[PDB]
Amino acid sequence: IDPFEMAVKQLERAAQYMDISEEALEWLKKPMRIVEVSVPIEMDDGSVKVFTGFRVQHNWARGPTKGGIRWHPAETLSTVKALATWMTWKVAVVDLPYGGGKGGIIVNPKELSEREQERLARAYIRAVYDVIGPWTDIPAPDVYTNPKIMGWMMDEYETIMRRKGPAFGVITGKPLSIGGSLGRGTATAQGAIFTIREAAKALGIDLKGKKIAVQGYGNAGYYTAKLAKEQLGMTVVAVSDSRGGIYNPDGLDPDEVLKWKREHGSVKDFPGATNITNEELLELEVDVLAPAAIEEVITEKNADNIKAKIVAEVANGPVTPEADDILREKGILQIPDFLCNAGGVTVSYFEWVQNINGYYWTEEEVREKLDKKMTKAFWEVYNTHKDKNIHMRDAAYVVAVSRVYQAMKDRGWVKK
Ligand SMILES: NC(=O)c1ccc[n+]([C@@H]2O[C@H](COP(=O)([O-])OP(=O)(O)OC[C@H]3O[C@@H](n4cnc5c(N)ncnc54)[C@H](OP(=O)(O)O)[C@@H]3O)[C@@H](O)[C@H]2O)c1
Repeated sequence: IDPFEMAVKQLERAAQYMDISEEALEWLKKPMRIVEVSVPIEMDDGSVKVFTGFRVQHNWARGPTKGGIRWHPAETLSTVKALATWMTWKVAVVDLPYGGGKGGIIVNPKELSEREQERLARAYIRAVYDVIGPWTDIPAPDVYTNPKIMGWMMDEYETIMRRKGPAFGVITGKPLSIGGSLGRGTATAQGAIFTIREAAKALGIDLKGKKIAVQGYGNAGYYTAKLAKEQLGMTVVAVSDSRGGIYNPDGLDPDEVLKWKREHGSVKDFPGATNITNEELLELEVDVLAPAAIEEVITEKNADNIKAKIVAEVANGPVTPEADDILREKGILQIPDFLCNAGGVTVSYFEWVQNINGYYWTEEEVREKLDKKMTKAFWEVYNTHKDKNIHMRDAAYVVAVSRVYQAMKDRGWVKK
């Protein structure tokens, strides 16, 4: 209830800033397809247990739906619907020929063995084959899913389809040995770095030697901090895990920080540096701020203390709308959540193109194409933000929903 209602409220807020017909808004409120299936597997003890799987294709006007799969024991149908709703305009803003999709299974993979995980993935594919495909619905990695599981899923889809078409293209995020694409690990970070560089160029500020404060030191956060450090010439000054944050004015090299975290389970007490909580970490005076951690991290309470000129929210909605408004009134250029982390879905689209075309690119071509796509999308959103004189999230939403609306009108779905 809560996630889908939040998503539809955000869609209404975005739509009231532009001229969109009521019928189109009502159509976009309801996802096109919802598939709730029972996924049965045989456990290692011999018993047969059935889980509940959801596959929501929110829209496919612009093209085949693209959406991730989450294996976590809490999400429900409404959560998957809201995430597919987000995926729709996340692929729309990047100007991809994709619709919005999402997948999930109510399951806790912590206690599932490797054989059990493989059986669950294969049975999920067997259940949802009738509504997925290379040209209809492309699954993507998400929470608690890895390239191994979706290599298994692609194998099952190939077995069912009898190798009639491009099986490798049914699912993305696959291992490089079987249908994989270069740059998948660094996709989100690369997209975020491209967006930060474009925002800096828009603001006319040089990034040579500037300061970046990154909250959240996961895979995406670490790669963002590193890619900033070398590519942007930026001085990394803040990285935080779930335990605490690390500060040093002179600069941090993410490699040894990651080694320390892997050695002792956390980055706490890094040599030659001070320990600061994430709450005061968001209060640093830097040039770039990157929240790459738990969502709704910047709230209305601490929004007044934010001083970074450019903030790029890698995480999914880590800034509350009120805090977003307070950052807007402070002259702070803020990259939308679904535009900053769109590198992952853009690289997944590139992987799908490689699979369907039968031609595999090098990391150089993938990086160049991701750079071009990010630049074009960001500057389209930036021009919209100046033209309509509304916040950057709303500009990105307007661009994405306008693209989806135009796709619907061209297909004849909506006559208004
Ligand atoms: N075939 C393949 O290519 C393949 C297969 C398997 C794995 N992999 C790779 O192996 C990795 C698996 O690990 P992961 O991606 O799950 O790592 P992660 O989520 O970034 O974090 C590692 C673990 O630490 C916890 N954690 C959460 N937030 C954290 C933070 N800020 N700092 C430190 N720890 C935190 C997480 O559990 P909680 O959040 O619940 O505390 C998680 O289980 C993947 O990134 C994937 O690329 C690849």
